[PDB]
Amino acid sequence: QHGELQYLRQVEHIMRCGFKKEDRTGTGTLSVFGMQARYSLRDEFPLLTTKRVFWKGVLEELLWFIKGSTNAKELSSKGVRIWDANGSRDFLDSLGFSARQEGDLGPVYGFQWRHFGADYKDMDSDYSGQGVDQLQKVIDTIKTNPDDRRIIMCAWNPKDLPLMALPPCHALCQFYVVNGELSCQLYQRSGDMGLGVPFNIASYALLTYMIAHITGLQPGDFVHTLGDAHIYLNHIEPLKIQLQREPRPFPKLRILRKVETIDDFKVEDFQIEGYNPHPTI
Amino acid sequence: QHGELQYLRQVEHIMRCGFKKEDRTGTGTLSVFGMQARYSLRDEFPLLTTKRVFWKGVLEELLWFIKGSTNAKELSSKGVRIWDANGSRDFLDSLGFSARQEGDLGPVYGFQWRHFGADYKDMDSDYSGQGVDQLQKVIDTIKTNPDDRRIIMCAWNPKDLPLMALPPCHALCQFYVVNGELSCQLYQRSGDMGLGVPFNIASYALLTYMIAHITGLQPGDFVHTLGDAHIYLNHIEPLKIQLQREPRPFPKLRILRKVETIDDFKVEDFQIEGYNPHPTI
Ligand SMILES: Cc1nc(=O)c2cc(CN(C)c3ccc(C(=O)N[C@@H](CCC(=O)O)C(=O)O)s3)ccc2[nH]1
Ligand SMILES: Cc1nc(=O)c2cc(CN(C)c3ccc(C(=O)N[C@@H](CCC(=O)O)C(=O)O)s3)ccc2[nH]1
Ligand SMILES: O=c1ccn([C@H]2C[C@H](O)[C@@H](COP(=O)(O)O)O2)c(=O)[nH]1
Ligand SMILES: O=c1ccn([C@H]2C[C@H](O)[C@@H](COP(=O)(O)O)O2)c(=O)[nH]1
Repeated sequence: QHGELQYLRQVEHIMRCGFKKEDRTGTGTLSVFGMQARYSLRDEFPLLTTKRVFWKGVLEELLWFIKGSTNAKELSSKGVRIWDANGSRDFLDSLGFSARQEGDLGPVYGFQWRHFGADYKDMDSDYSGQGVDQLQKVIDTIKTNPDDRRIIMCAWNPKDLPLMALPPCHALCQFYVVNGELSCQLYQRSGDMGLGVPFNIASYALLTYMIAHITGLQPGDFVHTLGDAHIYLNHIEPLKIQLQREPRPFPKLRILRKVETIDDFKVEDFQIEGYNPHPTI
Repeated sequence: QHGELQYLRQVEHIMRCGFKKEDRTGTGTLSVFGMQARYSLRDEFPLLTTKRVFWKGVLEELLWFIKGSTNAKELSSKGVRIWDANGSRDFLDSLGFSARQEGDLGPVYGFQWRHFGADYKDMDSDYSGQGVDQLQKVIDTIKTNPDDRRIIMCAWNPKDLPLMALPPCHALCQFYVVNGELSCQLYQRSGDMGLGVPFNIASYALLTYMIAHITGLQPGDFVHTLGDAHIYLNHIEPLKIQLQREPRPFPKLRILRKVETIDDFKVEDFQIEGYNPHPTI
């Protein structure tokens, strides 16, 4: 019945039927290919309870995406340092970007969502009016023709791939509308069930809530589709303890004011109610 | 359990729990959002048996994709009329392509696989060395680094969308490797369960077999993920008759010769074995 049981079953499935694989760095993982879960967004927000999810991070990262920013320093100054390692001088130099400034992640998510097709110079350049604004295109389509089957937002850009500090995990997401409800399916090519995935679920569940607010629709379902679903070997024991835990009722997300555009959203507009996560592992 | 039961249950689920939504054609559909199925490619080929599928069509269409052709007449000259209507004078005029010559479908599938990012002129143009050859990249990645989690081939191009006579249904596909087996996951944003889906399943299964042959691996699984899965109202009755029939064993696909490249593949290299379907409806 509870939505979190689906995630727990997926983690259990990988431990149960996964194959021993390897990484880019070489650490070792248990992996399964092709998984799908469906989380209900009706009167509840999917922020996992068996293990704490960095809420401030998902909120600040998404507002940073919408802003169209590719500067990691703009997210770091907000207290969210999850992209700092990829924007460092050392990492950018190992990829061959020496003339590039520090913090410049290349044409990642934000740039693809707002300026698809545009030529990328640097993080400080003005890209207004350049490229295809997929985000606004999504919102407008939901407002004009909700039955459309092409309401898609793609971050996977083969042409811009060599320039990105890190290739997109969330390659593509599609929206759907029935009975005044807004659903969303995410295609995640690679997902770490131990840390990344629970953060990813929350992020896109928030995106769906945001767009539903602007279009006057109600949040429906969130279909999470995975490509390479893995669990790192050094996390087998902690996750074993997490599987034994009983899920607490999912919290509730509340938007405190009526906003017209997606750009007008602020941290103060969001309120999480009833989030009681289990201790640390 | 037979692999075709997954497809049949999916059709049953859409008639039972689906929603009466609308279409761009305005013909009316029964729709569901977010489905997934897994078809084993180990010593068998997922060519549906409860209804005869046009094998010549899926074979000729795929070699047409690989060739990079966007000329519908180039496919028609082989007895495969599947894209004739999309390339006809009346259809091209209605979309606003009055200057385009017959058969010019625009930057469709084949162009996106071989020349992503290239500026399209027309079907009789030379695009050699232009764009990103995604197909070649996938093959080279599987050979030199099989554990990679970015083995993706994307046909969804927001920039080229308004130029396409036929919008991409199979928007993205990913490849995966374990135990010397190649698996593929396809993200179909829109799929007509009555006609298109059975054809699409065979198409990418064949592609997996093709790439697996060149890379020296064995065909693994074909994961089919759907977005807007639908059934047209006029297809309800003939599908009710298909649900009644019992699945016969899947045929086997045999590659008659050792081919080095994806471009060296020809029709004479393939032969379907043991295909005994039910009378076409
Ligand atoms: C091996 C590996 N697995 C991952 O899932 C992963 C994910 C990201 C990006 N991502 C989408 C993240 C989600 C959550 C995060 C995290 O760092 N949570 C911490 C906060 C760290 C800080 O405050 O600096 C936490 O849970 O406390 S990071 C970057 C490297 C990775 N590396
Ligand atoms: C409403 C609609 N649904 C679809 O799925 C669809 C698919 C295509 C492209 N496609 C993926 C197709 C696969 C097979 C096909 C077909 O017409 N088969 C015929 C033979 C005609 C020929 O000789 O080419 C048959 O089964 O009799 S059409 C074109 C228009 C569509 N229109
Ligand atoms: O939002 C994100 C970002 C990263 N990762 C994890 C998944 C992989 O373990 C790793 C990225 O490695 P590649 O898939 O790019 O090889 O980071 C996620 O799960 N979610
Ligand atoms: O490979 C294909 C090509 C087309 N279609 C069908 C299903 C859709 O109903 C239709 C395309 O219409 P849109 O989804 O683009 O609106 O063609 C498929 O199912 N598979």
